[PDB]
Amino acid sequence: SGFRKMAFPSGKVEGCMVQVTCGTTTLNGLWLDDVVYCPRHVICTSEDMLNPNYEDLLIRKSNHNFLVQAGNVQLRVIGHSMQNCVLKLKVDTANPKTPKYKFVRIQPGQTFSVLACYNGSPSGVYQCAMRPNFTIKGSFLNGSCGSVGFNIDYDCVSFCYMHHMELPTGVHAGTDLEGNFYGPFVDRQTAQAAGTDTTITVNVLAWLYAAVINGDRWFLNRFTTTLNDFNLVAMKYNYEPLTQDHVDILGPLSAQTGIAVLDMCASLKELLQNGMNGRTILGSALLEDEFTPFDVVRQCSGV
Amino acid sequence: SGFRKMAFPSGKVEGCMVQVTCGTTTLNGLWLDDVVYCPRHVICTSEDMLNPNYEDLLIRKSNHNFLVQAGNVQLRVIGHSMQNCVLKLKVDTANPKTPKYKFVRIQPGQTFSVLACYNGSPSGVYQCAMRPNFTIKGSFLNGSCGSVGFNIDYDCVSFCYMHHMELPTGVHAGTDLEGNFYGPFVDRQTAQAAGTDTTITVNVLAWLYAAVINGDRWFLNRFTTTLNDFNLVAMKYNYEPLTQDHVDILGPLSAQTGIAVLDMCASLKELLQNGMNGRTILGSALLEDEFTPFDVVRQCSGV
Ligand SMILES: *[C@H](O)[C@H](C[C@@H]1CCNC1=O)NC(=O)[C@H](CC(C)C)NC(=O)OCc1cccc(C(F)(F)F)c1
Ligand SMILES: *[C@H](O)[C@H](C[C@@H]1CCNC1=O)NC(=O)[C@H](CC(C)C)NC(=O)OCc1cccc(C(F)(F)F)c1
Ligand code: NA
Ligand code: NA
Repeated sequence: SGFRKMAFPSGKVEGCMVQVTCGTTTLNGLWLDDVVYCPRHVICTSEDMLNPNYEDLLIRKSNHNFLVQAGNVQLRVIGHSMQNCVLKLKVDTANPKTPKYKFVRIQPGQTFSVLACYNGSPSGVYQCAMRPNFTIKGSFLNGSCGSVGFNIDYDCVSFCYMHHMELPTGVHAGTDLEGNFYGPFVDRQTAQAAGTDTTITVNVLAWLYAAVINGDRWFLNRFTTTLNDFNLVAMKYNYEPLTQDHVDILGPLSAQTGIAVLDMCASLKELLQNGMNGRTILGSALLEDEFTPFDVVRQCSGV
Repeated sequence: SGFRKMAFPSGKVEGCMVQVTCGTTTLNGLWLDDVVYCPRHVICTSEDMLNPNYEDLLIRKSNHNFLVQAGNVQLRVIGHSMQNCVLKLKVDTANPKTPKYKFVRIQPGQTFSVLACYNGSPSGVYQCAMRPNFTIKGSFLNGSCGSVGFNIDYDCVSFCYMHHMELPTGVHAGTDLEGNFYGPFVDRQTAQAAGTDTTITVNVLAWLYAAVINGDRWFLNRFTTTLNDFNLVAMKYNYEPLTQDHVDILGPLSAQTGIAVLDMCASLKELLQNGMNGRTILGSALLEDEFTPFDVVRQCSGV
């Protein structure tokens, strides 16, 4: 037993990380087959980054302006193109460590592992949730751009995120691997703000089920509520509305615990109104919303 | 910026995980050069596990009783020996993916990454701190024994933990890679309890420095205190005493922030007496003690 925020093992992605240099800018790239993917802002300069025309910038580049390094071995670039906000550098060697992979775009409320990298070298792994406002709460320093987010399913890596920037509030923004931003953001140094966020209700309920499975029961009660009455409380506390689909996805956890979803919703209602009164749930004194039902089932089915 | 609990990239350890089967018991082993290390309780049966004599149990085994599998490829065992609570199975192939490594024993208050594995296959990575009472707060199901904990330093893996069991409170216990338990525990199914725990004061202070570096300042104040006066408050709240060595290790963080350690200690004193009053620090509503000064410097020096 135990419930811990847990990343996927990063080995399959570590074998894909390279370093991409253009001019005096160095960041990370993702080397799959004979193509390296990286943020297109690597071709910007200190003065371009205010409002650059990337099509003009790329037309003025040649293959020899791109220094790619897989460890010590330099990779020769034989072509370059832009796909939305990602640059694709064709190289003369197919990555022999290329895993089975997909490029997927994820939904707000879903989680993924981030492999934070600097100079093409992995440094750390951690879990992120895509917030309703399309930001993530990461840990990224200068040099981390091109770090990717991913999930793994039966040795197939589904890449869903490439890191591009930090917003003024300290949260992070990036693209899918097609180069399309998550959220209403652009890859330039301007005044950008994330919209207001909300709490991911189905995830909070999944985590309360994780808590029960691990022996935290103090917040339970004999009451049940209705879906419409719960969504009234959700609106007041800036929680997302609970849908019948969410109730269905929580079915397995409700079955394992014998606690109906609308039974657990009554507990959440009371936690929102009364707080915790000095107690904790799974080691937290706040309601946690960054664990999906899948994340919980992954760790709690055996218990 | 940002501060996130972060594991080391797990690739170097993934390449060392195998599956070890003896009888009807399957767990994980660590394959380094031509030796596989795993918990010796793999040679126990359902009735042996109450109070087994492991020396007798191993004398009655032969090499062919041990099924080792590195993925699909079965590894042939050519020798077996016991070192304290770990079994060493000699195999006829040196692991070609063996990293540079050390076996180190860690101290209470220090952290490490855990690569949770089942059937020799890695499933997740997360950070743990060795508690003062020599337990860890992990996430381990049946089949996870033989999963290891490690730190990485310049492509050298320092292995410090192998998982053996779960205590009645749900926390976890294991050995170093020499087979010596952390804490006053034994590898059999009996009545074992962890002693009382305490809070790791130097780690809480390191995390408060991380908070300041990331823009959380609401808990700061103009006051400073003395080391002896702070340790009086530490005793009352079940915190470990602060030593001058701890003050010295926090030197870099105090320099980066301009906040003396005894200045930060006054803030902790007030947090312990007054609580947070509905506010959070780095996304937590509790004082976090599982980040070492090293962990903080790793993520916060660039900010
Ligand atoms: C790419 O490595 C970098 C990643 C940033 C740096 C700090 N944290 C991150 O996530 N991305 C950028 O620097 C990005 C580039 C423009 C889109 C062209 N701009 C950006 O994030 O500016 C915001 C910012 C905030 C704090 C610190 C920095 C600094 F590190 F660049 F100084 C930048
Ligand atoms: C080895 O894979 C296993 C790891 C345990 C199982 C559940 N969580 C863990 O960390 N270790 C044992 O099963 C261990 C073996 C003895 C030392 C010989 N015994 C043990 O942990 O018993 C406690 C326990 C608690 C909850 C659930 C179990 C169960 F999974 F075995 F049923 C065991
Ligand atoms: Na209820
Ligand atoms: Na102070």
